Amino acid sequence: LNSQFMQVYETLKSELIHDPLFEFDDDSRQWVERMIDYTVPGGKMVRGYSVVDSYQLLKGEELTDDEIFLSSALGWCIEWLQAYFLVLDDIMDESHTRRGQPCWFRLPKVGMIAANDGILLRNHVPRILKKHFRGKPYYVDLVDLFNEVEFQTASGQMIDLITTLVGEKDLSKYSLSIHRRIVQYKTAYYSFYLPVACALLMFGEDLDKHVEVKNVLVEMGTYFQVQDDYLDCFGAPEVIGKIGTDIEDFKCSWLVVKALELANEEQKKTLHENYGKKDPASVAKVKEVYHTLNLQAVFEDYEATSYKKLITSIENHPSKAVQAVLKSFLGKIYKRQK
Amino acid sequence: LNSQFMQVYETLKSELIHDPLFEFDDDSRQWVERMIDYTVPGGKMVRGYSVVDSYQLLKGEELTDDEIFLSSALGWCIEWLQAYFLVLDDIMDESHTRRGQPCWFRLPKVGMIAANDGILLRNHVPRILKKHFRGKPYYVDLVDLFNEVEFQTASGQMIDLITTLVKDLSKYSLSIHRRIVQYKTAYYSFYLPVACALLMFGEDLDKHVEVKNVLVEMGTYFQVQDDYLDCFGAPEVIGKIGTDIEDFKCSWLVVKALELANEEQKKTLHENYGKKDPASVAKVKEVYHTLNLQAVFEDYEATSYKKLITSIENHPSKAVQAVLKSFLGKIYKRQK
Repeated sequence: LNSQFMQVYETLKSELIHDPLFEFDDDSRQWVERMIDYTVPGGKMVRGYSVVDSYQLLKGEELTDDEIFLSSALGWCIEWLQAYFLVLDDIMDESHTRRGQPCWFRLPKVGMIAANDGILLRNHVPRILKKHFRGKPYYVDLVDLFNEVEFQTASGQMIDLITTLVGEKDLSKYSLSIHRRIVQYKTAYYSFYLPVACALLMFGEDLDKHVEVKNVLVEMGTYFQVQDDYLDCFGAPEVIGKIGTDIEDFKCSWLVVKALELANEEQKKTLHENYGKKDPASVAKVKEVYHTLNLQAVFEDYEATSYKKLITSIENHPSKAVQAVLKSFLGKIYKRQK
Repeated sequence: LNSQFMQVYETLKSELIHDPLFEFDDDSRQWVERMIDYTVPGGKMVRGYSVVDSYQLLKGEELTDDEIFLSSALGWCIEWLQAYFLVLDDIMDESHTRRGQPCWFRLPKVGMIAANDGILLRNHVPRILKKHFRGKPYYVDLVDLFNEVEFQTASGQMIDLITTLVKDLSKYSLSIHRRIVQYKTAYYSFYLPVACALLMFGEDLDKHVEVKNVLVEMGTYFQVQDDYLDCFGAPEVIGKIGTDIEDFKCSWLVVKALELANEEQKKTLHENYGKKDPASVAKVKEVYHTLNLQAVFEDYEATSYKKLITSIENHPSKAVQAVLKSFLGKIYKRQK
């Protein structure tokens, strides 16, 4: 159902740039169409896809043309929402590239106009919801759902920024609790809960009755980001497709907060003196501390322990349909190498 | 009701920093509370308060404490929404001060974090709506209303940005100016507050396209007045020195000048519009004076007022006429 998913993108984009709520001309229609094409469909679309996959698993049989369109539409709302956050994040972080191209705000003719473009993208989400879902009994739930997850994501970004940018760098500002809070609100609600929540609402379910599903997905999304933190330092560049810079970038990574928790006082001193320095020798001393502390084994331990909990929680769920949704998510990330 | 209005702000801000949807701690609660106080309540609050006034005028009687709270809360949603756009506008335009203080993004401990704070402010609007209106039969209409007007406003800002920033004056035109002021300002400044009051009053907005058209027209007129005052208004009254000519703004003045200018006049405008040089700024104003744009604005004002007064007095509802006449009287022949 890939070609169709992409076809749904083309239809939604075409609808957006002929939106009756706004008086377009040639230049403004061109501006938005190009902005959408640049910022929205350039990724792997895993979150988007997941709506269609999860919905298929809920039904148990093949989808109608309408179910494929509707599930893909919600998938795209998620991708639109992510694109908006990423456009702004690139601005705040002074990034240079994303998805193999200059960041939107880096183009000569875009500049800080990118900030309002990101805002436009966010507003595209209710336009899509209104066009195709306004007659559904669960319309209000979808609208509330997207606002709430957007709120949680913004709040997660907020604590990430103030933890890692406000004031002096001070590695003691970092901790496991803060790391969890950041990862949970910033990524886990929109990446893992949102897709399944979309599928559930479309299936006719009541989210008030699926808190269990939400809690598992949040846990899973937390595990997912720990894996990412780990891979940034220990994954092979030939496999993960980048050279990690979390150490240089003074990131609140699971690795540094774990190391801080395990270190003695010379190691803690080494960390404080070398973490966040763009220097290859300082980076090496950090990685050396991680090796000495055996962080690989600690992570393998965490991963083994997290997997069993998730599996246990999933199997304990009364719905077999839900289990198949959850196990599919757990399966796409467990022991991944990128 | 002014004192109750500010009390509502305190209640709303308190709810927002104890929101069970987010896991606040002391640091993040202090961050958000300070950010709200800095960015939201520092203005004149005309738009926010106009929801309370409008609802009052619809009712034709004293308000209950609940009506005072609900209409203020909607008023504050509008001020929160505006505050979010202004935080972002300051960043994009690289401004230095606003409301008598450095722009939020200019503070050394804030910087570009201001961008995500603006986003947080936007997300506070549905938090407020849901907390206080979830059980109202017009809840979905409120949420849709705010989403729609946010969309229009961001689209208006979009054409404002691309018209001015991406260079010749020939691209400027009367219809582009209309589109900019309509979408960027008129819907959130004039329609939105009345739409809020109407929904609270039990009305169906599908039945009020006429109210919408009038308010959008009134908002367009408001912006033209604003463009006029930027160049011809008294700084001693306006409280600033206009720089629209320097800023290369698609002002109503410049597009009217272009509509009327000869080849000599047009070449001068093309030569000097958008120059910081006070010599070039004064060259533009002289053209404006030669074409008698004062009398042209005077004619547009008198014509606009008569049309608006006419549409208002045709309205089937005398309570709605009171709402509309109050907005008109708030802006007619204003000097700032």
